[PDB]
Amino acid sequence: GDTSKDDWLWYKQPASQTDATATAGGNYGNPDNNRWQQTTLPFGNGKIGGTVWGEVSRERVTFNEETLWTGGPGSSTSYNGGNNETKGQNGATLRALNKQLANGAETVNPGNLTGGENAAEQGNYLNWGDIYLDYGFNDTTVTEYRRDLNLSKGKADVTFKHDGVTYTREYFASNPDNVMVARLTASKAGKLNFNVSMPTNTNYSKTGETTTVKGDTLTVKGALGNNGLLYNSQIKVVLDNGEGTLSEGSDGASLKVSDAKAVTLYIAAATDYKQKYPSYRTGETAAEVNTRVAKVVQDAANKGYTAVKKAHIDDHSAIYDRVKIDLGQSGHSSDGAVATDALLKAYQRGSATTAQKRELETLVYKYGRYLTIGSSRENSQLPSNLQGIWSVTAGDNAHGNTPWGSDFHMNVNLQMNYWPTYSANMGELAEPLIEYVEGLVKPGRVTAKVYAGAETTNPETTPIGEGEGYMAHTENTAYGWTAPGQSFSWGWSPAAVPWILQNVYEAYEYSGDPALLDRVYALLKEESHFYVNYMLHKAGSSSGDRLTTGVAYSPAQGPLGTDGNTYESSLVWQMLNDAIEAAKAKGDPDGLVGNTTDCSADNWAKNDSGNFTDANANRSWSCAKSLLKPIEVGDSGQIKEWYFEGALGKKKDGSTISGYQADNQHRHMSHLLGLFPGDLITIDNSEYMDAAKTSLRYRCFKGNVLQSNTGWAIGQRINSWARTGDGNTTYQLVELQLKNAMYANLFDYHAPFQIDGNFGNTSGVDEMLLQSNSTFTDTAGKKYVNYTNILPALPDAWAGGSVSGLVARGNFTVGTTWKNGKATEVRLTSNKGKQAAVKITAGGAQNYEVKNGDTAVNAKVVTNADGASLLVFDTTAGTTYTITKK
Ligand SMILES: [Ca+2]
Ligand SMILES: [Ca+2]
Repeated sequence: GDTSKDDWLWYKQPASQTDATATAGGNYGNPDNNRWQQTTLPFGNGKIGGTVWGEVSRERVTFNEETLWTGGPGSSTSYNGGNNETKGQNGATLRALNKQLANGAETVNPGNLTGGENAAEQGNYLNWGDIYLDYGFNDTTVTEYRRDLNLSKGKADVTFKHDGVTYTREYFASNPDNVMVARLTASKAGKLNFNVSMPTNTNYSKTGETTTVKGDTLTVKGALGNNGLLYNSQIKVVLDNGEGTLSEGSDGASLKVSDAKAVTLYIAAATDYKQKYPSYRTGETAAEVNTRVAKVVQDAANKGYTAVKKAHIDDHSAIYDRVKIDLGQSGHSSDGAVATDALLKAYQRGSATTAQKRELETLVYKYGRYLTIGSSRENSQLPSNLQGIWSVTAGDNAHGNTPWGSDFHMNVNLQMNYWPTYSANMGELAEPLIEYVEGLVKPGRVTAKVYAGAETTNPETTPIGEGEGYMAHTENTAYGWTAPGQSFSWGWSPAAVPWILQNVYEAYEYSGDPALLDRVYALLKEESHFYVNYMLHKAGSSSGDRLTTGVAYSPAQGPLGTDGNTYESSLVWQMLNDAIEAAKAKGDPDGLVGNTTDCSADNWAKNDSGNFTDANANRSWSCAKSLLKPIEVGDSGQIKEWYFEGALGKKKDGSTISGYQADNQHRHMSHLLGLFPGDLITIDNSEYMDAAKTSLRYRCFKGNVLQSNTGWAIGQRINSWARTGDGNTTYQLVELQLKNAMYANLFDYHAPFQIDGNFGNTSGVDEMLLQSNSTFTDTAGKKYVNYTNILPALPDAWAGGSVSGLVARGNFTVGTTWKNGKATEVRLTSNKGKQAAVKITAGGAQNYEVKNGDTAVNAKVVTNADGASLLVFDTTAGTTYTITKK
C-alpha cells in the first residue's frame, strides 16, 4: 500500500544496536531486560501483545497475554483478597483511631491498618515469554535496514537485505480475529529458512509444561506453579503456496521452515482466567483451552492473510483515525526525514528544528492513543496495567522481578492510564476499566467489612449498588486484592475507589449513554453509601469545623494518620457531586440526594456499636457534600494540603509540619486532585485557581527554574498546569517529559518503563486544546455545566495548527483551527443534541458567531462576573456547528 501518510516510529538499526543508555531503574540490572524496555516496538489486540526487536538473524518478539497473572485463588488454601481479620477487627481498629482524632488528636498511629502480607497470594503480571524466529544466518551483515512501528495501521515492519536477498517481516495483533500475525518473506524462492520457537520465561514457576510440534503447529502449554492457572500458546505456520518444507527442530521444541519464499504465522494464546469472584476461573480443562486456542489459529488460516490483514487495519484505523493533529510536524515521508531515535536525541540536544520538535511532540501524543488500542480494547478481560500489556520480566511473587508487579496501581497510575480515553475519542476502550471497577465490588465488600465494619450479606450474590460498600486500596491485581498493603504509608488509601470512579463516571459524562448511567449510578450509589455510613465523621479540633474522612495519609509527605486531608476530601466531594448528578439524571429513585435542611456534622454522631445516635437526622448526599469544605486557602495564598495547616509547610500557630518536605518541592501533589482530574478547582473560580497556581509553582519550580520530573509526576503536572490556563508552563512540562522521561522507543519512564506517563501526555495535550469539565455561572446566576472550552491553554510555541476529532463532555466532537494564537474556526458536532455552551479562550467567544452550514444560529452571548463570555445555543443530534469570527 501507500504508507507515505501513515504515522511511523522508525529506526535504521535493530533493537540490539539502538541507544538504551537512559536510566534503567529497579529490576532492570540485566542489560538484556534494559534493552527490551528502551528499544523494542509494541503492538497488541487488547489481549495479546508483542514487542518487536527486529534482529537480523535471531529475530525476537517478546510475548504477553493480559491474563497471565500469578496470585489469587489456588496460591494458598485460604486466599481472601489479602484481608487481615486480626488487624481490621471488623472495623474496630479504624473506629478507635477515628475516635482519638475526634477527641482532639492531631495524629494517631495507623500502623495496624494493614494487610496483604502474603506475596504469593498477591502475585503479579508475568511476561509470558518470547517468540524466536532464528534465520540461522552466518553473520548479520545487512544493508537497507529499517524497522518501524506504523501507528496508523497497527503493525510493526522490519526490512533488510542480506547476501543478495531482501527479507521482510510484518507483525500485528488482530482484535476482530483474536490472533497475532507474523508475515515473513524473502525476495528469492527457497531463501526463507528459519527456526520457530516460543519459550516461556524461565523466571516463573511452571508445572507440567510441554512443547509439542504437529507441523504445521507448535504448542506450548502448562500451568503456573504459583496458582495452577492453565496457559496455552500455539503458532500455526502457513507456507504461502505450499512451497518450502515444514519439519521439527532438533531440540524439542521448535518448528523448522526450509526453502520457502513467504509464510504467515498465526499465533494465539489464552489461559483459563476469568474475572469472576471468587474462583477467577473459566472451569475449563487444559484440553479445553488447547482446543479453544487451536480454533483461533485455524479460523485465521481459513480466512487467510489478506482477509485477516484487511479486517485488522479496518478495525485499528477506525479508532486510530478519529483524531488528527497538525502542529506543522515533519514525518517519516519528509525530505530530510529523521529516524525516531535520532529525533529524540536532537530534541534533547536542542538541535531539533521547529518541524522536528512538532514531530516528536505530536508522535508522543499519538503513541498514547496507539498504546490504548494495543492494551485496552472494549473486549479486553483486563484494563491496561502499569505497563499496558507489555513486559519482559517475570517472577512468582509480588514485589519481585517486575517493578511493582506491573500491577493495577489505583492511587494515580491506573487513573492516568484512562485520562485521555474519552477526550482523545477512544471512549469504548474504557470498557475494561469499567468492568474492572465493577469487579472490585464483591471482593471489596470483604475488605469493607474487615476494615470498616460495612457488611454486605452474601457479597457474591448482591447486585452492585445494593450492598453496604466496597473498599479497595492502592495495589490491586487480577484477583480482587482489595485489602490494604502491608505498610500504611503506601498501602492504605481507600479514596482510590472514589478516584477511579471519576474515570468510570466520565464514560457517562462524555457519552450521555443511558446504559452507562445505570452502571455508574450503581457503583456511585454504593460507594457514596459506604462513605456516608462508614467513613465520614465530624472532625476533631485539628481539622476545623467539617466532616473529614478520618485516619488519612497525603501521599507521600506530612504526618501519618491525620484527621482527613485535602486529597481525600477533594475526592469524596467529587464522588458525592457525581453521585448526585447521576441520581438526578435517574429521577433520584432512591431519595438519596436529600438537601441541606437541618444539616450538621453532629448528625454523624455514633455510639460504640457504630450505629447513629440521631438515627433520623439528615445524612443525605447533599448534606454530606456541603460539610466537607475540601478547599481552604492558607496564609501563603496556597491550597492547604492539611486542615491544621496555616502558611505553606506550617501549622496555624507557625510551627513546622512534620514530614513536610521543607524545600517545598515534594514530588506528589495529592491535595490538587480537585484541580485535575476533578471539578473542584476551575478557571471559573479565580480565588481557588489563583491559590492552586500558587501551590503548583511552589511544587514545580526551584528558584524561578521549572523542574524536570518523570513518569506519573510529569504526566500529572502537565494536566494540572493545563487546567490553570497557563499554556506556556504546560508546554515547558511537555518539553521536559520528552527530554527526561522518554526512551528511544518513546516508552515513558520513571525509571523504569511505566506506561502511565504515555497516557498522561496524550491527556495533557488534549487539556491544552480543549477543556470540558468546568461549570460557568452567568450574571443571572445560570449554570452551564460541562461547557466546551476551546483552546484553554494554548502555548505560544504552537502559533498555528488544527486538531479534529477530540470529545467534550455532553458528547460533542470538536475540531479547532487556529492562527496567530487565536481560534479561526471551531467545528462542534453535537452527537446527542445537548445544549451547547462554548468558551473561546484563545479569541473571546463574544467576537464569534455560529452557523449550521448556511443557516445562521441565534446564539446568545452570556458572560460571567469576571467578564468572560460563552456562546450558548440549542443543538440537534448529528449536526455540526461552525463557529467563526464575525
Ligand atoms: Ca488488557
Ligand atoms: Ca465531571
